[PDB]
Amino acid sequence: STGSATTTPIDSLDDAYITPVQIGTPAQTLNLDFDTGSSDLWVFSSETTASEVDGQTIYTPSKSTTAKLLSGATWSISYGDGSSSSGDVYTDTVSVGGLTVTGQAVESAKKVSSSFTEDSTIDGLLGLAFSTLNTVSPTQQKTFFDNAKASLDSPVFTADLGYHAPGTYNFGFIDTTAYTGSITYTAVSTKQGFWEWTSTGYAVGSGTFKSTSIDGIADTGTTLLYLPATVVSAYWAQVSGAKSSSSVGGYVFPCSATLPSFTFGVGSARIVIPGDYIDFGPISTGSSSCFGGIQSSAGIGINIFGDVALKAAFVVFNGATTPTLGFASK
Repeated sequence: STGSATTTPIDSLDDAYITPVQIGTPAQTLNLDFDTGSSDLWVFSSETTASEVDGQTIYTPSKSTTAKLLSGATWSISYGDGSSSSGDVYTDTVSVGGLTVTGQAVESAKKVSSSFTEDSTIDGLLGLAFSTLNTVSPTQQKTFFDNAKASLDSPVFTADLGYHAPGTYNFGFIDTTAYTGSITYTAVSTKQGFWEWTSTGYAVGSGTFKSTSIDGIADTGTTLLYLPATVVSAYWAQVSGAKSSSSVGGYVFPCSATLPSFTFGVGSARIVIPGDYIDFGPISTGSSSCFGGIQSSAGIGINIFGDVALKAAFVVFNGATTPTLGFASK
């Protein structure tokens, strides 16, 4: 089997991407944030505290003839941005772009933190990291991809995120029309539960490539590119007036600037992030200070190849017995 679903930016900045997902019988379609950095499929629901729902579409398990309470199971997750959610668990039928999994754990939120409530466009998350990170207790549950894998034509999914435009998540096949050149594959460590790999270096604009190993994660659920302070300083030093602002929380730059591109290495191959992809717009409405799309990871503990990086490539998440990642230009 295969599936194919369009993923759409939630706003004019590409802050995140939503993909329609069918849950239950009859189908209830929710728009979920596919997140290769986490491993829980959770949704706003009829159980979510009413004051914490503000425009999201909810899953109502009592209206699904295929929903079953997973007795005793609870979940609770906290994300790198400080947001969080928690609740109980049902199993139900879940379909993405025509690919159906029966018995998928659907984690129903009883509580969500303010940032989730405040984002009316995201009805929940669909985790695509390794199932070892799933938070369901006392019996850990499998991701949608893990459950679908054996049925797929090939044990892979691909992320093709758009810049200010829709893109595609495919399951079970590699669309050879969706990228240019060849796909370069690179080793993955699953030891932390992430799609963790080592970039071979970087360049800023038309500058020379610096060969250096940068370990980080391919994370569709993180907006920006978080890299070591040395790399980020080298990037922003090429932008007149850019500075790191403690009050704003990262590098800012004059909105009048034209940003240089940023290149990262995948083996001997190179992915070029155009400068425009690094502009996240005014720090507050009407400001002429703009927020940078490349930021330091120094306070995180891990480098994160988020959407800024991934949307410059066609990315293969290869879930073969030994997982690997593939990157192509597009």
